[PDB]
Amino acid sequence: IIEPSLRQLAQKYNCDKMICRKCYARLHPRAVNCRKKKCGHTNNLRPKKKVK
Amino acid sequence: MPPKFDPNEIKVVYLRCTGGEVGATSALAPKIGPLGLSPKKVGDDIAKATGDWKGLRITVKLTIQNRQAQIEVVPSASALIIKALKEPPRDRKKQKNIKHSGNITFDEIVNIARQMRHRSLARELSGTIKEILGTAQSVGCNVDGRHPHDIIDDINSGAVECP
Amino acid sequence: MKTILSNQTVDIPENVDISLKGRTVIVKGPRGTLRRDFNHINVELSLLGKKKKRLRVDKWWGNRKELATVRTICSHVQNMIKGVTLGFRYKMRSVYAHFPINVVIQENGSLVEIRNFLGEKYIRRVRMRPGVACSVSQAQKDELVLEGNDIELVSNSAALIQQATTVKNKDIRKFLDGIYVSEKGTVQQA
Amino acid sequence: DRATWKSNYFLKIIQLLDDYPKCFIVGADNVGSKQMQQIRMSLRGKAVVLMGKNTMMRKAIRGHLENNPALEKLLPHIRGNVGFVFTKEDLTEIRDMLLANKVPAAARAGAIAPCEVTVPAQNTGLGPEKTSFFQALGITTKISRGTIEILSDVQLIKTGDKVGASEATLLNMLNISPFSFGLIIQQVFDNGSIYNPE
RNA sequence: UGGCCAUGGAAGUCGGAAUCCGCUAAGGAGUGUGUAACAACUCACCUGCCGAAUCAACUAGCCCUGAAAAUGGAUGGCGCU
Ligand SMILES: [Mg+2]
Ligand SMILES: [Zn+2]
Repeated sequence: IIEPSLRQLAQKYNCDKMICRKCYARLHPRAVNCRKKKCGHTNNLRPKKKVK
Repeated sequence: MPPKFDPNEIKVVYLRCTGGEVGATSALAPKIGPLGLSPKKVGDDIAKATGDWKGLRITVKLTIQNRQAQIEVVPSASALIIKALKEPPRDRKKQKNIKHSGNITFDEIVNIARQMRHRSLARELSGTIKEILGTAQSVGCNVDGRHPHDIIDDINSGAVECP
Repeated sequence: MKTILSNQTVDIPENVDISLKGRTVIVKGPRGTLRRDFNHINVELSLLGKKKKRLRVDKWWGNRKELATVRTICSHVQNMIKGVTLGFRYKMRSVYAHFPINVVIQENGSLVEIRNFLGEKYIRRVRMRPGVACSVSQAQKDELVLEGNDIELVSNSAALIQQATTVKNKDIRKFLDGIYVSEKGTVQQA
Repeated sequence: DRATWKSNYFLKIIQLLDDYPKCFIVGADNVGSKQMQQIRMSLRGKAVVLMGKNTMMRKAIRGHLENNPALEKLLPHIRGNVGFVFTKEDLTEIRDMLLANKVPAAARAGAIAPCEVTVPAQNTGLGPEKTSFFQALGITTKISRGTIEILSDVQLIKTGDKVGASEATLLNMLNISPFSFGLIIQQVFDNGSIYNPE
């Protein structure tokens, strides 16, 4: 239904992300802290939930 | 056997365990069962006849189907033959205390076990196979008044007769 | 603490002519001129060697927040030399599930019309940055090429048409649609 | 750890240098664990297989230790991915065995091509699935009674040509692996004399 | 080594007493993705490339998050870096 390398290239911008637990911010997948002042750099991070 | 059913030289051997007790469902109902002229009742009877007395414990059964019958061969596993040489009987019915008596001390049977090893483990002479088989078991692991840590490393016997 | 000196040198090749009016550097060569005003950055920019072979950047008595700027000045100088000599070419592919995204340039590459994104009727017009040329390449189905000299302008122009094609009020993990940057290279390789 | 292991590694390399005076410098490239176990089961009795590392520059100490000169040829040539094969019997027979010890080693996308790759007329062995991945490259594939059949021998990958991702995936689906050599020998050390592996 | 209780399923895999050898350069009877079970993707160690200061845990300062009230509001005000 879609080309797989272009699907992975869309995954790199839409799904391969880190999400903070405090402010729910979308972060780069190599992150150990958060950017936002509003969460105080909480560093409680999770991977973004992959689609089934 | 690709198009619908053409047995030309069917000698398919696959890996299969749990052939000592017939169990409840026997794990034979899926696709391996009805494909290959293997019935369930005669197959369970022959599997029980191969997993008959001496020994009644769960072993590995490799099966050969010559279009009408199943020949089950038991490959000699070290833990399975140690648990078979463990003192019988303990299956159920005053079980639960538990499986780990361990009063065998593997006296003169590991020589024949090393003779019946099927050239596996990428081995040198039997001085390494002794240290493999002295640590692979998990019941008593050594003689009754010894420890398997720093005693198996010094063995001055059994270097020639094992091959 | 205050570190007494942080220095870094940039060896420019012979195809590049650079000069500086204070902290205002100008880099000219084959593809054109590029200026950058490093006022309010507060470093020392010396330019040494016969025919100005290297650009040396100094920071004197700066703590960590201003020691972190010597390498970014060096990186902007590398990117400007790369844009003058080899240029910047950003390739970006149109990923769609069902509706084919129709992209058409209008003047040369300045105004870009995006149509049929998620079956919408609203056309998406994007003005590019001055100096960025947009094109539809050959031997590839749905793919845009952004050519230019300034990496800032080319990548900002890529980010504009990447953020123009976003999916609203849906699951974007399922709706993987839009024009996404796939390759970042130069115009010529040399 | 990290001291006794290094001392044991030094004792092992000096024991192999005192045991086998002839060594082969081969490639330790892309290989599997079962593949290395098959290589060891082939060279079980005679040869000894060893990994080279940065502490293989103790041949200078071996030459300093009052025994053997002319060991400085082996010192710059520890480059790449290095394996040592210590043996005693013969050079050209064990070289022919290492040549015949090639591995199928299903290919990867991005490697170089040693020879030309052809596709014989053989079906995929599957049902009526999609033929777009085979027809996008220019391969004559038809559907004759379920199986996808190739109707013309087409030379896809030439010598020195880069392997594409789609053609690599269709070669992995067709289960054809020509992009393997196994181990590549570089230098043959023979009791002080250095020969050319030709 | 489908090692071992778990049969309702553990060939690393819901879990727990166990918890080492061989090839050895190297895989802990295993960190996850995930299964009626599998299979498969994938982390200790090192080599090919850059060649000198780096890593980890605590702890004390200032600042930030935590920190939301109703008339417009107060380091006293202006303001101050
Ligand atoms: Mg919704
Ligand atoms: Zn946050």
